[PDB]
Order: sequence, then C-alpha cells, then structure tokens
Amino acid sequence: TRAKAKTRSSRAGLQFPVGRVHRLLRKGNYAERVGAGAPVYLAAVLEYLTAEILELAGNAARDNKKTRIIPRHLQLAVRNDEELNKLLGRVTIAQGGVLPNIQSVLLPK
Amino acid sequence: TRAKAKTRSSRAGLQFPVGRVHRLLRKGNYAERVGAGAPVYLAAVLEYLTAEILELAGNAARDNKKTRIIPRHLQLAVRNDEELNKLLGRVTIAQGGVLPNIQSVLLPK
Amino acid sequence: KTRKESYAIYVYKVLKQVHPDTGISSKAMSIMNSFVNDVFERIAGEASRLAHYNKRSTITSREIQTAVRLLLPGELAKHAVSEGTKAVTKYTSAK
Amino acid sequence: KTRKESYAIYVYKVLKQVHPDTGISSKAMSIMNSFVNDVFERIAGEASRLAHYNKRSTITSREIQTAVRLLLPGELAKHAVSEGTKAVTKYTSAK
Amino acid sequence: KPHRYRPGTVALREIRRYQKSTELLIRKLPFQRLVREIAQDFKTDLRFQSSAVMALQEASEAYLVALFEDTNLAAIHAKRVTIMPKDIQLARRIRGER
Amino acid sequence: KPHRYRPGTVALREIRRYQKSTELLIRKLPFQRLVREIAQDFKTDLRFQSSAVMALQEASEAYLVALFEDTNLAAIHAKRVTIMPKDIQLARRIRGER
Amino acid sequence: RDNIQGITKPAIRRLARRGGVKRISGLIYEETRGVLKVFLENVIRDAVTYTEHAKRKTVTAMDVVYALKRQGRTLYGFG
Amino acid sequence: RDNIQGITKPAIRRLARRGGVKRISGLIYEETRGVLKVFLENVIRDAVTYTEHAKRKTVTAMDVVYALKRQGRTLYGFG
Amino acid sequence: GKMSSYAFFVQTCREEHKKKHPVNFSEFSKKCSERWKTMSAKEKGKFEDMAKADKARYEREM
DNA sequence: TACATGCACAGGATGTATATATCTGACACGTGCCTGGAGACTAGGGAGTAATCCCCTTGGCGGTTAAAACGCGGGGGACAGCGCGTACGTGCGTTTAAGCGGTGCTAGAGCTGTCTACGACCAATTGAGCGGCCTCGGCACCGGGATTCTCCAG
DNA sequence: CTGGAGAATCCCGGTGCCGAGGCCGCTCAATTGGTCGTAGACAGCTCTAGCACCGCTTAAACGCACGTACGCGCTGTCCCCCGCGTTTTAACCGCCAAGGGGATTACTCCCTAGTCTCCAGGCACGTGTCAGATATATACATCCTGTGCATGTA
Repeated sequence: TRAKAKTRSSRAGLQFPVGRVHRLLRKGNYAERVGAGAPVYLAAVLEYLTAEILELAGNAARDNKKTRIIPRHLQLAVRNDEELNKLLGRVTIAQGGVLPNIQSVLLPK
Repeated sequence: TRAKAKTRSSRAGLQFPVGRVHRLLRKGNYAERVGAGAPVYLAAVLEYLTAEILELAGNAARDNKKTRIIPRHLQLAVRNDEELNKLLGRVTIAQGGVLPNIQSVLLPK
Repeated sequence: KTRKESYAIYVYKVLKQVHPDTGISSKAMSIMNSFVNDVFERIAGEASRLAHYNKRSTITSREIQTAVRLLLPGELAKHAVSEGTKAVTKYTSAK
Repeated sequence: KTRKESYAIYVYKVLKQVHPDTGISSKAMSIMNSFVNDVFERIAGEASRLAHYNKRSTITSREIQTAVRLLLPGELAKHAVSEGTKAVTKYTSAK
Repeated sequence: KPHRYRPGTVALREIRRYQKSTELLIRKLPFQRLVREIAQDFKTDLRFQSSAVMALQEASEAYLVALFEDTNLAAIHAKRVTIMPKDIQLARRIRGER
Repeated sequence: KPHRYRPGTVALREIRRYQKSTELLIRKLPFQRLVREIAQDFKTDLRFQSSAVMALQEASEAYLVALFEDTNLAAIHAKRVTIMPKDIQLARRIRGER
Repeated sequence: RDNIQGITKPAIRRLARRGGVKRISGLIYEETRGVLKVFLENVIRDAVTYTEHAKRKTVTAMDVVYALKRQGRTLYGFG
Repeated sequence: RDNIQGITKPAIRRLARRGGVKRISGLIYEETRGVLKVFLENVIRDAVTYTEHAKRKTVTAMDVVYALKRQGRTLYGFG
Repeated sequence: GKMSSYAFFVQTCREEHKKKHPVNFSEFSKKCSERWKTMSAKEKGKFEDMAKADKARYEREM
C-alpha cells in the first residue's frame, strides 16, 4: 500500500461494511465469482432497511416515554407499517409481545 | 492398455445416473468440494422416491383400467398416500384434477 | 436444437422394474422429470446448509443422510436412508 | 474469548443518524443483527438462483437489483433500488 | 307436465362430473386476454409463449379450486350450505393472505 | 351486598393487560420439564443450553397466541363469542397444519 | 370494454363444483373475480421480472414456474 | 402429574387472553395441550437431528433457531 | 453421592444463626458466601475432612 | 259419523356406466454420433485425531409466598324450534363468441465467433473492529394519592 | 337515564442498580498494486413460433319465468363458564461444587480436484402401430310423483 487507504464503504458513502459483505458473498458459495458492484448495492440495501425499522422503533420508543429501544418497540414498529409487516410476515421477535387488538363484537355494549 | 470402463451406477447397483448426479453436485455451487459417497447416496434416494410414486401410479392406472400412466394417476397416487401428500403438500400437478370428496351434510338424506 | 438432458430414460428403466407391463405418457414424464429435479434441489440445498453450519466445506454421505432425515416424512425417511446406506456400502466394495 | 463478528456497530451508527438522542438494548441489538443476517441471505440466495437460471457464473449489480425487486414489497423495493443505484453510482465515480 | 329434478339434485350430479374430470374449466381465450391485460401494466409490447398462458391457467384454476374447498369448510362450520363472501374473507385471513 | 364485576368485565380487563405487556405466560420449570421429556424419545442423556429452552418457549407461546387469534375469528364467524374445539380444528385445517 | 368479465358466471360455478360446493350466493362472482385478479397480478409481476432480467421480449413458461416456485406454489409438468 | 399437565389451565387462559379471546369452553385445555405437544415434537426432533449431525451431546440455541427456520417459523433474538 | 466442604460450612453457618445464637436459602446465601470468601485454611481443612468422610461414604453409596 | 293421510312401491323419465367396431396420432423402439464421463495419475490441504483447558450445565439448600386449585352462585350466551319472504337452483328459447383450420407474415429467440473489460489470486501492509474493562444513568419496583371507569338503587 | 360508592388503573416523586456505551491494546482481515486468463458483451445470422385475420359450425353463455329450500330473525330454556372467596402446593429466589463436554491446538495422511485421453451411454431424429378416442346401441341404477294398502278418526 503506497497511497493512503480508504474503506470501500467510504467511497460508496455507507455505514455498512462493503468489505465484509464481499467476503460473505465470496465464502457463502452463492456463485463462482462476485462482481465489484454487488457488495456496494447489497450493503446499501441492508443499511436502508435497517434505517426503516430503527426509525419506526425510535418513534415507538419516544411515544412509549423511553430512550432505549427494546424488543417491544421493534414489534410495534414492524406490525404497524404495511410493507415491513409483509416482509416479516412469518418471523417472530423474542420478547416482542402482541399488537393491541380486540374484536368489536366482544365490547360490552 | 486401459481397462474397459463401467458406469459408477453399476458399481452401486443403481439405475439412476451417479456420474450426472456428481456433476450436478459440483456445478450447482452447493459446497467447495463433493465427496465420492454423496452422489451414490443421493442417486439411490431419487431412485427410491421414484419407485414409490410410480408403483402407486401404476396401481392407479390398473384401477382406472388403462395401460399407460397419465397426470391423473400421479395426482391420485400422491394424494391418497399420507406421506407423499406431506412431501408434495404444496405442489400442483398440471392436468391432475381433484381427488373425489363431498362433505357429508351436503348429501340428500 | 442442441442436446437437452433429462431423467426420462432412468424413470422409464425404474418403471420397467416396478410394472413391466405399463407405459407412461409424455405429460406424466415431464411431471416425473420435474419431481426428480425438485427433490434433488431440496436435498442438496439442505446438505449445503448443514455443511456451512458445521464450518465444513465437503458435502459427504453424512450431510446427505441428515438432509434426508430432515426433508422426508417419517416412514419414507427410514426407507430412503436404508436404500442410500445399501448403495454406498455396495459401491465401496467395487470403487 | 475468540472473536465473534456481528453488525452491531453499524446498526448503532445508523441509529445515531436517524434518532441521535436514543440508544438500543442488548436484546434489541441481537434482533437487529438477526434481521440483517436474514435479509442478506434472502437477497443473496435469490441472486444465486437468478445467475444460475441465466447460465451466468457472476453475481453483479443486475442480479442483486432483481433479487431486491423480487423479495421486497412494492414501496420498499422502489427505495431500496434507488439507494442501491445511488451507492453503485457514487462508488464507481469516487473509485 | 315436463320432468323436474328437485333443487340441489343437479348440483350434486355436477360436483361428481367435475371431480371425475381433469379438464380446464375456465374458457381459454377469455383467460388469455385477462393475462395479457394484467401484464400490460408491468411491461408494454410484451409477448407470451403459448406454453406460458397454459402454465398460468393451471396454477390459477388449482388455486381457486383449493380456495373453494376452504370456503366450503368455512360455510359448513357455520350452520349453512350456501357459500358467501364472508367465507372467502375468513378462509383468506386464516390462510394468512390478508 | 358485596361488590361484583359482571361476567366478561374482568375478561376484557385481562385481555388488555396481557396485550399491553411482553412477559412469557407459561411457568418456566413446568415448561422446561416438558421440553426435556419430549426430547428423551429422540435421544437419551441429551443436555440443553439455558437459552435453548427459552428459544423453544418464545417460539411455542408465539405459536399458541397466533393460533388463538385465528381460533377467535373462527368463533366470531359462527355467531359465538365462546371458543370451542371445533374452532381450533377448523383454524388448523384452513392454514394447512392438520 | 372489460376483460375480467370473460371469467363467466358458469366458469366460476364449474370451479366451485370441482371444489365440492353445493350452493353459491350471488355475491360470490365479484368476490372471486377480485381474488383471481390479485392472484394473477402477484404471479405475472414476478414472471415479468424474470423476463426483464433475461433481457427478453417474450414471457417463457420457465419464468412462470420460477415465479410460482418463488411464491411457494410449485407447478409440475411445464419443466 | 404427567409433565404435559404442567401447562396449567391458568397458563392456557393467559395465552388465550393475549390472543384476544373473551370466553373459553372447558374442552379447550386438552385440545391445546394436544396441539402444543405436536408443535414441540416437530421442532425438537429437528433440533436433535442438527445436534446428532454435529456429534454433540447438548442442544444449543442455534439448533433450535435452525429447526424453526427450516419449518418456516423464523425466530429472531437468539442469533 | 457425596457433599462438598462448602456444604458442611453452609450447614454449620446455618445452625449458628438458627439455634446456636437465634432456614430459607434466599437472603442467607449472601452472608454465608461472603463469609466463605474469607474462610480460614484451618477451618477449610476441617471442612475438607468432612468432605473426605462424605467421599468415603460416596464410595460405598454410589 | 265419509274420507285424513302415512308410506312402500311401480314406474316413467333421465342420467351414468359398459360392451363394443373402427380410426389415428402419440408412443415405444431402432440407429448414427458426439460429447460427457470413466481410467489412470499426482499434489496439497481439509478432516480426523489425541490431548489439555476451562466453562457452563446439572444438582442441591429450604421457606415463604404467590400461583394453582378448589367450591359455589347465578347470568348471560350456546343452541334447538319455529315462521316466513326471497334468493338462488332448474329449465326453456335465443344468441353470441370460443374453438377449429387454414393462410401469411416477421419479431425475436437462440446461436456462433470474436475482443476486451473484469474478476481472481498473490504479496506486501495497515487501521477498523473486536475482547476486556470500568462507571454512572435510564429504567423498575415502590408509595401514596387520586382519578376514572362500573354497577346498581334509585 | 344516573348520583354516588367501590375498586381498579393511573401519574407522579423518590431510590437503588447493573447494563449501555465509551476507552484502550492488539491481532487479523481489508486495503493497495501488481499479472493474467476467460466470462460475457456485442454483432450478425437462422428460422422457430407467436401474432393477426378470416369463415363456419355449434356448444356454451345468457335472459328470463317459476317456485320451493335455505338463511335469518326471534323466542324461550337451560347449562355451562366466569368472578371470587379459601385452601393448597411447588416455583423460584442465590450461591456454590463437580465434571461432562464443547473449544482449541498441534500432527498428519487419506481423499478430492485437476488433467490428461479417448470411447460408449445418452441425445436428436425417423418410423411403424396399437391403445386410447371416437363412435352408435344397449344396459342397469337412480330420481321423483301418483297410486293404492293400511294406518284412525267421524
């Protein structure tokens, strides 16, 4: 290394690790060879979907008068958003609980 | 000279193609390397499962008073067998039709 | 034009062991060729996951055996394991 | 004792951009790490089948883009494809 | 007077003929126009191999027929024999589609 | 006379508390012994990590709770508020789990 | 014009009879047509996605069986 | 004192209350113990199958989440 | 089977608070174990002799 | 007192099923060949092993208290008859469009041959990311008050 | 429709703690800068099979007339399940010890991949023929109202 290094994530403009994503694509046996544009695309998607679920969980935390995200706020985030509930349609979150819901015909009047 | 060749299936006592199954395991990117006992075990299992479904379909052909197997006989074979109906529990067979069944409270009595 | 492989001759060879008198329609043959390719990719895909979970890099008869014990229903699994063990044991005597 | 890798520092870096005043518990962090591992495998596994169907041996941005369009619901897919396209464009022009 | 089968007698006779046969029950040209009209929203000037619309019909009929079995069970669980939109909506919510 | 809540008043109060909160609802030692007993048939002298029985409990309670929601819908469909075994048997068959 | 109307009332009744249905309320036809249209949209979107990835102008029967397998509805008989 | 009887009537009522159930018939308890035992047998069998394949004598949380993931019931929180 | 040197220390520590100068494990284990944390080697030799008698019993009892 | 009306046939009518004489296109087989697999060989590294290490799972100590289990009254919901209007099954003229079988055309699938941009792989060399470590701050039980839904005699 | 007592759920101040997150040292995996072999982009060709249009015949769709069979509301009567006092029982709170067995490490060798050559197993294709698909008649099996026996009042 004659010049100064800069992480591939820094060229791409990402927080997620492009190098690790490339080593995982290589060593996962997904294909014979991995093109240099695939890790940066995949890292940007994982970062985006991570930002979505955390944004909604930080809203759910603030609205529950708390400052630390806990499994409850990830469940409340995922089950209220129409697309994230569809993506995570057959996943369970440990310590998540259930989304508050009562059928109207059970109510006391 | 070179000894007369014999197919790996013949050494195994099989009729399914051990050499093809080895190339498919290598070229499918399932793992870095494939051991010589894997194609033999897998070829035997595909031939067993083939013998089961064909036996039941040939019985269904004889019961339907026909000499040649057709998609109907494969559907009748699979859905009557309580374990092939688990193995193929979310497969649809083209031209298979439906297994005859009527709910008891619909009958005219 | 150029050659396409399929399981059709091996399906027909097995059919002539189990019912020497019967035949099979070409539509039933494309279903059987679909079934063989589907079960191949299911077993081999779980054998791949078993090898990766254990940090190995060779697929072997242990991987296939465990994949067959997970994928198949209860009585089919015991029979399939017996046929595979028999075949590898026979092959080892002549390989 | 021996090093175990996880996405936890990158999950924390993203959290501290979108809600800088909040934090995340150790049980929430292992859910987030599990989600990233699952979505990585779901995208890469479909990209693997896309390359194979088309006889190609290389995964590229086209395979990842198509796997994202197949795996994600409609409104997420438009954004995820836009963020991926922006990252490839910034990377290639900054390289 | 002319002959009459009693209401529901021909319905059972129809169930038995259509469980005996394997044939496709949707009319082919009407279904082919529906497939092209739905695809026109995703890509313009798209062509279809003749084998592809048959694959979509086989899948679509197999899906609807199985949904009607689940709908019939949802109706028969209530003390009824007539299927109704509520039975489809129950079957598709318990089956995790909605 | 002493105070009484009416029938079903405390049931709605219980529904609200158990939906507000994330606790596990089965008693831990009783569940841990059931896990070990079921495992004894597949292999004897098998040990368990303390987190493995928790993962089995989290998955099991999430499964039974998701089954009761579909069971409840199968009762409301039949004009009843009471759940009964015929509702669990419908819910399982419609989801393809029986 | 409207093409979903080509799924005729007799056609939906035949599908209901193969499903073992004895008696059909008159509101089932529009409910069905909606459910079929939603099913076809979900399969044909994926099938067109495989077609575009292949850089092709025809949908091919393999794109349909791949779209169906990718949704957990595996169709045998079309290769 | 069979170990399945440790799934008490109160515990089944709490699970049904989280599921939104207002009123419970007295035959639900045995039907629910039958369902739970069937669920646990299917998951534990596969977790033991992964355990034997590893040549290990202890079940590890990974064997459980792999068994659940293979059965299409992915659990998040245990890695 | 057999019993440890700590088990005989816990038993003798418990009898001291119970009837020598007037039980539940929950709160007592703090006082008992923080005493074991500075227990003298001569007392440890006595409790080791008790553990040896327990091990001699265990060799017969299995 | 002058016929009620179950009800097991008798049978007219209508469909599903079987025996059967001919026709034909889809099947099972025969063959030329060509390419993918087997026979014979070598090299290196994954996998099996034996030997500590150390760590976490299994077992154990009671008391008390909190959860389960029990007994009871009574209310309000499951469920079985009943009356009644209309919706959906059956069946007939009538009509409309699907299925067929030609014709004719060209977009585009599927392919070969080529040239190069691109990814693998190796040998350096760092700095990003992990384990161990400490500390102080968000959250979790408390303890009042207090307030806000619940039930019932007005 | 409700005033007022009862009991549960809540909002707030105070209180202790142990887990989040910030810091430091060090190994290990991601940069950087080569060489080089080939996967796939590209252009051009061949010719399959998809698209468009038409005429004719005929089953299927449709629109209506008709009349029970079904769905649904409402009543009444229990029989369960819920709310809650009283009694009973076993889960669970901490600490540690012993040792069973995952984890790691150093050795080493047998097994898998590469790399030749060089035929025979498996495909594309051509070819008769017989079993499945038609046919026309005939044969039981099933369906749905009146018809008399045999029920019982007058």
